[PDB]
Amino acid sequence: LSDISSRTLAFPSISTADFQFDLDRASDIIVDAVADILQKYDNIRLVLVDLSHKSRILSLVKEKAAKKNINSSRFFTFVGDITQLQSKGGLRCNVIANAANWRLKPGGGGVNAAIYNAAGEDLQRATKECADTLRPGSSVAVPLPSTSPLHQREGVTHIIHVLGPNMNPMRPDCLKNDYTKGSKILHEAYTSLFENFVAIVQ
Ligand SMILES: Nc1ncnc2c1ncn2[C@@H]1O[C@H](COP(=O)(O)OP(=O)(O)OC[C@H]2O[C@H](O)[C@H](O)[C@@H]2O)[C@@H](O)[C@H]1O
Repeated sequence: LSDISSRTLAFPSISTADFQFDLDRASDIIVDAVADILQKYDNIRLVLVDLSHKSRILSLVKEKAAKKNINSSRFFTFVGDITQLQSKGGLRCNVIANAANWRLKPGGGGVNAAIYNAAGEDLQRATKECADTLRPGSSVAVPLPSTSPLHQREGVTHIIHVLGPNMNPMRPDCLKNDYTKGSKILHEAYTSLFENFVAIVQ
C-alpha cells in the first residue's frame, strides 16, 4: 500500500454554512454516505474537518458515527483549517475537498476562499483544464501542481471541488426548503466526492 496520507481525504461539511443546509439533516447524510463508501472500499481513510472545536456539525457527526458504529480508524472528525492540516494539525492528508460554487471561481468566503488563497493561481489554472462548471450534487478532481504553496507546505496533491445543494435564497439554484430534493443532492455530492477520491487512490 501507498502511504496513509496518499489514501486520506479531508473534507469539510458541504452546504452547511453559506448554503444554510440544516445541520441535523446534513449530519445524518454525512454518516450514511461515509458508511456506504467504507462498506465498498478498503484502504481509504476519511476525515471530516471544521475550524472550531465548538463546531456543531462535528459534534453531531461524532454522536451519529458512534451510534452507527462506523470504523473509527477509517473515519474520524478533526478540528483544524483544511489548508493547514500538516503544518498546524500535524495530520498529513494529500487530498482535500472544497465546497465550491457552480462557476468554480475563487473568493466568496468560506472554505472555497481559503483553499484558493492557500493554493494560489495554480489551482485556478488547473481547475480550468478539468471543468468549466459544476451542477449541484457533483464534483471534479483537480491535480494540484507541485509549485503550489499548499502542495509544498501541506503535501496536498489533489483538490476535489464539490457543489452541494443550496438552501440560501441569496445564492444560485436555491431549493427553497425542498429537502426531499436537497437531501438527495447532498447524498449525491458526498458520493460523487468519495468516488472521485477512490478513483485517485486506485
Ligand atoms: N479553512 C477551513 N477549514 C475547515 N473548514 C472550514 C474552513 N472554512 C470554512 N469551513 C467549514 O466548511 C464548511 C462549509 O462551509 P462553506 O465554505 O460556507 O460551504 P457551503 O457549501 O455552505 O457554501 C458554498 C458557497 O460558499 C463558498 O464560498 C463558495 O463560493 C460557495 O458559493 C462549514 O462547516 C465551515 O465551518
